[PDB]
Amino acid sequence: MKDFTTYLSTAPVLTLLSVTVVAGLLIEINRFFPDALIAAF
Amino acid sequence: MSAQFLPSILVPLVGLVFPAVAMASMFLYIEKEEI
Amino acid sequence: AFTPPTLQSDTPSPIFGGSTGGLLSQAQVEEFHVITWESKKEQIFEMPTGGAAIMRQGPNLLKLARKEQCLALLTQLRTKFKIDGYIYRVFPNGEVQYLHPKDGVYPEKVNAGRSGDNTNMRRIGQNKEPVQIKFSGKIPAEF
Amino acid sequence: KLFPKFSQALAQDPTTRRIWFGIATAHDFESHDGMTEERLYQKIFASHFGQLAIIFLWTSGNLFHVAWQGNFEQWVQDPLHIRPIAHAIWDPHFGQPAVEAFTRGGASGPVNISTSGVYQWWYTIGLRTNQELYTGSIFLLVLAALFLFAGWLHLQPAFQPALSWFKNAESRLNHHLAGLFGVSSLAWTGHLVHVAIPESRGQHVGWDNFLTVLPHPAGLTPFFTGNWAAYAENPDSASHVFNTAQGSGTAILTFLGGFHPQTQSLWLTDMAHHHLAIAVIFILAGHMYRTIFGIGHSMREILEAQTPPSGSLGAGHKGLYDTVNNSLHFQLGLALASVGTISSLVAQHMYSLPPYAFLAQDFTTQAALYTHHQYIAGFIMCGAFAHGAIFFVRDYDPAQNRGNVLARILDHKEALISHLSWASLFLGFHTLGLYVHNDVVQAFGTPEKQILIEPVFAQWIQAAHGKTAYGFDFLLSSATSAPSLAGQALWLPGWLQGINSDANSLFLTIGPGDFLVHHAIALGLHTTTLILVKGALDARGSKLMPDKKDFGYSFPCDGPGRGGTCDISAWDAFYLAVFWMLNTIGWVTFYWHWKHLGIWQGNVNQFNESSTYLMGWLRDYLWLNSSQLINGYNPFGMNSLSVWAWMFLFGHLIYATGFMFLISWRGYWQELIETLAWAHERTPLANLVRWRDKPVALSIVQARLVGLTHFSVGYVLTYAAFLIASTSGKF
Amino acid sequence: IWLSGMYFHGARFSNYEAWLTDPTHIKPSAQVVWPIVGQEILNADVGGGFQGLQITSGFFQLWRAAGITSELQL
Amino acid sequence: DVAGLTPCSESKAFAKRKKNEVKALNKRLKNYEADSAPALALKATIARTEARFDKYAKQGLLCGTDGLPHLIADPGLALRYGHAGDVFIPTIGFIYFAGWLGYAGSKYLQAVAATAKPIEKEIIIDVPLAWKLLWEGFGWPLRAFAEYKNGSLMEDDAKITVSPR
Amino acid sequence: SIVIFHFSWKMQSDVWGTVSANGVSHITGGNFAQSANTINGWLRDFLWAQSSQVIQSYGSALSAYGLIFLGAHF
Amino acid sequence: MPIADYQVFTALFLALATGIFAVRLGVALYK
Amino acid sequence: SHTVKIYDTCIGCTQCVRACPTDVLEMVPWDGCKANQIASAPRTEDCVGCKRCESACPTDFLSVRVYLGSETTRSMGLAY
Ligand code: CLA
Ligand code: CLA
Ligand code: CLA
Ligand code: CLA
Ligand code: CLA
Ligand code: CLA
Ligand SMILES: CC1=C(/C=C/C(C)=C/C=C/C(C)=C/C=C/C=C(C)/C=C/C=C(C)/C=C/C2=C(C)CCCC2(C)C)C(C)(C)CCC1
Ligand code: SF4
Ligand code: SF4
Ligand code: SF4
Repeated sequence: MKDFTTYLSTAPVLTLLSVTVVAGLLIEINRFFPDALIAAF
Repeated sequence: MSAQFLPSILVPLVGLVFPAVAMASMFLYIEKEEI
Repeated sequence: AFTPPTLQSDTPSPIFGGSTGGLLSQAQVEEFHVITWESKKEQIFEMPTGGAAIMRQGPNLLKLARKEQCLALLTQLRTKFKIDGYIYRVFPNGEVQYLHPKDGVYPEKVNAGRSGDNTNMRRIGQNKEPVQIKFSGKIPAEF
Repeated sequence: KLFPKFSQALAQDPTTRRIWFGIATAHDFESHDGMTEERLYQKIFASHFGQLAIIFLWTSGNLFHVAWQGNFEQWVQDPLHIRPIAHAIWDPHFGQPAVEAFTRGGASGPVNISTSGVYQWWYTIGLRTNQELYTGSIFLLVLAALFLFAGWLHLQPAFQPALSWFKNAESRLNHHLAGLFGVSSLAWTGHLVHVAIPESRGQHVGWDNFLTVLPHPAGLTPFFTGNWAAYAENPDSASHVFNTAQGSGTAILTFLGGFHPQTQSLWLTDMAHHHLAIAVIFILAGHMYRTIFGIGHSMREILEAQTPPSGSLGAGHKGLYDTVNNSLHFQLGLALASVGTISSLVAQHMYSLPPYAFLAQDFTTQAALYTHHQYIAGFIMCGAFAHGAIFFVRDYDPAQNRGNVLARILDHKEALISHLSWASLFLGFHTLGLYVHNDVVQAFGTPEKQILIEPVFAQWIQAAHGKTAYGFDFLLSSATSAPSLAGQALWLPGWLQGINSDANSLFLTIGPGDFLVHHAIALGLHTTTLILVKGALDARGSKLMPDKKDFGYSFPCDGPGRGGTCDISAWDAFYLAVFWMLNTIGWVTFYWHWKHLGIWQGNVNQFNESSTYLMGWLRDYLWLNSSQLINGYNPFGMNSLSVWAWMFLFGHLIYATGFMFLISWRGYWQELIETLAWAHERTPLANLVRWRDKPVALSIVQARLVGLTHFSVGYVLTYAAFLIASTSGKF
Repeated sequence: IWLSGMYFHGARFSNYEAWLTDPTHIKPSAQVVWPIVGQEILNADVGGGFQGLQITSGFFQLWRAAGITSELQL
Repeated sequence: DVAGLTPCSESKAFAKRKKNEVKALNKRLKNYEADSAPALALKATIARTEARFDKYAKQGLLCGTDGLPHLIADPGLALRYGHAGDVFIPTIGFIYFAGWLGYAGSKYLQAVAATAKPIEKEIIIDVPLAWKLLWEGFGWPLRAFAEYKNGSLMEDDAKITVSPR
Repeated sequence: SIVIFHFSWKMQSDVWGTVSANGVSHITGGNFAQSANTINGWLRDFLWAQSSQVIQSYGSALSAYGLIFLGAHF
Repeated sequence: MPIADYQVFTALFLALATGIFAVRLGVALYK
Repeated sequence: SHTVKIYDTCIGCTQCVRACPTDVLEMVPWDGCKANQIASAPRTEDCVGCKRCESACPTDFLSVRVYLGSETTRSMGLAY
């Protein structure tokens, strides 16, 4: 376990995981708030 | 134009005679060994 | 003192089947090299011009074109065979030099009695500036 | 083996390298054996004389060919319906159809149609017949002979000038500012007033009768009485017909501004007055420096007093006079920078403010002249930076230049390089990102999601010039403002009339596409400058090679040690920056050509909507306009555009060849050539022939030069073919 | 894993059963995209009352040559 | 209007573009039973397009000679014309988020530099520490201005290595 | 690349097409036999001509192929 | 009125003279 | 005919002389370092320019330094 979590902290896996999380977040934001051209508040 | 014959003589001179002669002279000079 | 050995021309050559990488016209106009060694057993070695030859018992002689081929062959011998050889330079008029084991001792070991040619006693940036040596037919690192 | 007479090191080379390097080092006099400063300066001076002889012979040849084989007399009568002829074609490989297809502008045989705009220039400056062109050609031929004789004369020890004569900078500046610039433009004004102006109003003024013609009806009395305004009495009417006397006028020094209505060019009296003002200003400027008459300036003292207190600049400009004066590469870099920027100025003004009659009317000439001068300027800028790098490697003395602005700018080079890197990274990231975003949202059929920033700063500046299209109503666009009230009686009528009309190129309307393209141009300039500046500053030594100045300006590498040091010299920085200069000038010329190709067809919309995404550039510009060009020759025959189609493919071939030298490197080629040498020394009937020079593969730096030369020549030829065949085909 | 993906996409997100009946006019497809940023346009009007990307891997012809004729077998 | 650009809610070309794009999607609809999955997808697409065109008209974006929204990149000439959401507000938003990520990374570097094996803590990230610093990075304007007014943000060039001129 | 260019042009010019009850009407019309003899023939009758379907693909289902075509150029 | 043949020939002869001056200057530079 | 120089930062580690493939560098007695040996380049006529000597020196900056110059048959490495 400790070594498995160390493996999950490696740059190859953590980078890929973070890119996946940020990509998913942008995809969700664009799915619910689409076609937003300006910061209309 | 005037002197219609003149290009027919000058063009071969500059594109054939002059290049061959210049290249021969240049190749003789760069290999002249003692200038 | 040390006395470089004499090139014995009548020496057996390695068993080799002929190659297309041997001498060329440069060995008849400029100069070529000869390497001589002594083999403790008849064994297969890799001639630097492609292919494999067999070195025979006792003295062996082999002539190449460039010095660097001879030294590559000698490095092969020193590493994989522990055999020590001598490299002579043959001119086509008959003159023979003696090259690599110049002082009998190999270049990596201090011989005490060697010439310290081309040894500046300054660092690398302690050389002169090119503007100061302008129009001199030399480079900053030989002043 | 004695060809490189100037280099003993290369003479003893047993290989073919001795030839190659023996050519490429023939003009680097400072590197020649046994070379003194005196001899260097004298050889340079004579070489300059040879260069001017070349220039005069080239212009004389242009004049002679137009006079002999050109249709100048015919072109004068119908300047808009006649295609100007360059020179005749005599080629014995032509088929009959090609001879048919190249007989164009009325000439008896095949001819080339001129795209240099020399017809318009000679027509504007007063030349009307072919006898005048022939007289100019003969005069210029004699002048070139005279300059050649002077160049030989000053190589002689009886006439060889001393080295201290060359370094005399104050006298040289006095004479170039006052004499080469001032009096030359004064005499040009004299020609304009005495010849070009009267020849523009139907009157013939020549060598025969110029002493019997008054340029002004009350000649020379207003000039010497101060009544100078009498020389601008009645200008050219708005219905004036060029070359004729239909509403001509008598004013010789007018200041109307704007354009001639018929020629769509600058008024000729405007240019005469221009050159008069320039002459006066430049003569005054030429009386600034001190020679032998006890008045004037010592430039050294000026430089020594430009040191700000508080020491923000350090020692100020202490030691810059000697630095510039002693180094010829510093002077060459300064001159190259100035000349290149002025070439860009010439290109950018001559299209918006065309100075020659019936220029801008002809469209291929406009594009050709603009692209020509833009490419010339780009190359000259690369050369200016290359010679700055050479100055740093060769002629820079830290001890003399200690604490001055040169040392201070070498001190913090990392700030400069890092900030150029940031600016270029920002511009590239963002311009590419906006282009890709527009391109993707267009690809998904929703062009309304495009990020279309408006160039409000450039639109605002356009509005400041009197362009009442964006409603800024700012400076000259406000008929009530102070600059507007000041110029409304001098220059502003014609200027505003020209600027507010969409019939010319004077201040084109700009939208989001112009914004994106200008930022692409900014990316190109910043990255090219990054490469050049970095290679100039990082030339005396890096962290990777702390003793680089010990090796010179050009060298291959520093072996494969320390990770590898390919392309480490400053020459390789110039090499890498030439590619970026080519790319940037290509962007500039693409932008200009598409903008004006939309302009000339009346279809501004094609550009204004299709230029915000890259597929618009690929499809609506490169692909669409290439239809006539690639159809020049085809299985159904050929037309006049066959030469341009062949040149198009020829440039493609040259560029593709240059990749061979750019990608493959010396090491495959050496073994290959060496196997070939074995093959030749070793084959019957050919052993009877042997090489005098040992054939060796091109050196590393030489191969980089060869690949770069092929790249540049192919780039230039391909774009020139496309431009000429895409503009002359449609217009 | 790659083959399983191919067969699963043929079974679920493909017009294979519709393409079997009229193999001459229905354009083979086996990949549909989501709505997320206007990329829905990529769903071609291939045929069979279906919308998706037009595959070119020749899997439909392969499956027909094998003799499938059902989406349960995929 | 800020520079010859009428509001898209007024521009006729903008509404014409809306019309044409919707008409294209209708032509695509007229091939499926209006209850099949392709028909539902097309109807959803048309609804999305109509919503976008109404949203753009509501927010008062500027359309040009063509029917395409334009943006203003000058504060002041966009703040006195009600167009600050075009470039200025997203400028603030970006600058903030970019600074957040940059400050989090910078502080992580400065935190793992003073450890046993700093070259090891870059290829094997310490996720709890990275996450803590990622949370602290949200106040980056405050902390960064504090470090600038303190002089601890930057390093004096007498300590940064340089090249031999 | 040259092999696949040869295959594409030869098949589109001398094999692929539609039968119109009186003869085969190939996609390009047989121009390989007369135009492939020259480099300009390849640049004009195969590479400029047949690229019309990729650069004009925006707003269609093939729009993705219009992007990659550009993107690969990058 | 096109230029006559003798004008062409005079021009070509003067060009030859100018070429002679050019070769003199070139050999001076090579020295 | 490349110019090979050895500077006093040398520590006499013998790496540069084992690296060279053409026997240009050599060990000589010295006293300005702990090993009491320095390198020397007597046979510089044989230098090809490979810079294997310069890629093996551990000193910072490098003690053995090669300056490629005039080219001959030996320097250009020609077997034909
Ligand atoms: C330097 C400018 C220049 C250029 C680029 C050309 C170019 C050309 N000329 Mg021309 N020529 C020139 C000057 C020039 N000329 C001048 C000043 C005259 C007045 C005497 C002539 C008189 C002339 C005639 C009578 C003819 C040409 C012809 C031609 C064409 C064929 C070349 C040829 O074989 O003729 C040969 C050219 C000459 C014998 C004299 C030209 C000498 C120039 C000044 C050379 C200058 C050298 C140059 C500046 C440096 C380049 C380096 C080089 C030496 C390696 C060609 C397009 C022929 C033609 O019409 O083809 C259809 C033709 O019959 N020219
Ligand atoms: C350097 C160029 C130049 C030259 C060579 C000439 C030559 C001539 N001009 Mg002219 N002119 C020029 C420029 C020039 N002009 C300019 C720039 C303008 C105004 C835009 C005029 C306007 C003009 C008018 C209106 C008239 C002439 C006339 C004449 C002719 C009568 C001589 C004369 O003017 O009386 C003699 C001159 C003087 C008594 C005093 C002049 C001395 C000046 C002020 C100082 C000289 C210094 C000067 C910088 C030297 C430059 C060197 C350079 C010439 C090589 C003559 C052949 C007259 C004519 O008869 O037409 C044929 C005539 O009426 N000119
Ligand atoms: C007033 C302009 C000017 C002057 C006087 C000089 C003068 C000099 N330069 Mg320089 N330079 C200039 C502009 C100038 N340059 C510009 C604009 C550039 C940018 C391209 C350069 C870039 C440059 C570099 C990188 C170097 C020099 C160097 C030198 C010095 C030696 C030149 C040499 O080696 O000759 C040799 C001349 C050649 C080898 C000509 C090469 C062939 C050309 C480039 C291409 C030929 C292809 C041809 C056009 C194709 C035909 C077309 C047709 C087929 C379609 C010399 C003092 C060298 C130096 O100082 O050494 C440290 C050096 O390395 N220059
Ligand atoms: C299309 C070809 C191309 C491209 C895109 C570039 C791009 C760039 N060059 Mg370059 N160059 C080129 C050709 C090219 N060059 C050629 C042929 C030469 C001659 C050898 C040079 C020589 C050259 C030099 C000498 C220099 C540059 C520099 C630069 C950088 C300038 C900064 C910038 O603009 O930021 C913009 C950044 C981009 C445009 C890159 C795009 C960002 C990517 C696409 C986003 C990533 C998306 C995704 C995650 C990608 C990964 C996916 C994948 C792994 C699955 C930039 C990245 C300069 C530099 O180093 O900058 C400091 C530098 O000095 N170039
Ligand atoms: C269009 C660009 C181009 C061109 C023309 C070439 C050409 C060539 N390459 Mg090359 N190559 C290129 C790009 C190019 N390459 C690139 C980008 C790379 C990087 C990967 C390489 C990498 C590469 C390697 C590794 C090798 C080659 C080799 C060769 C040669 C093979 C012999 C041959 O093809 O027969 C004949 C040559 C031609 C058909 C060239 C065209 C010449 C025309 C058709 C005829 C010549 C007559 C001429 C027109 C008349 C003279 C005019 C007069 C004024 C002089 C040949 C000269 C190989 C080689 O050296 O030989 C085996 C070699 O191994 N290339
Ligand atoms: C947190 C790390 C970090 C930080 C604070 C900086 C900061 C800076 N960089 Mg830099 N950079 C980084 C990482 C970082 N960089 C990495 C990984 C690379 C390799 C691609 C680069 C490559 C790079 C170049 C080439 C340049 C800079 C430049 C600059 C300066 C200009 C600002 C800028 O826009 O840069 C631009 C930022 C990038 C080009 C890429 C950013 C990389 C990602 C987005 C950030 C990494 C975050 C990290 C992986 C996450 C850790 C979080 C933690 C919880 C674990 C600036 C001080 C420029 C300069 O010279 O200064 C004027 C410059 O030209 N950087
Ligand atoms: C590397 C090097 C070098 C070279 C350099 C260079 C090449 C530089 C440059 C550069 C450049 C090429 C620049 C440019 C410039 C310009 C400018 C900067 C300007 C300006 C202007 C202005 C400011 C304007 C104003 C105005 C306006 C606004 C408009 C109207 C008019 C007026 C005038 C008012 C040298 C050797 C020297 C040194 C060392 C090294
Ligand atoms: S690959 Fe060539 S340029 Fe690079 S280090 Fe080796 S020899 Fe030098
Ligand atoms: S490798 Fe460097 S430090 Fe070692 S002996 Fe050679 S020159 Fe001296
Ligand atoms: S460059 Fe190569 S041949 Fe020359 S001294 Fe160094 S290791 Fe020996």
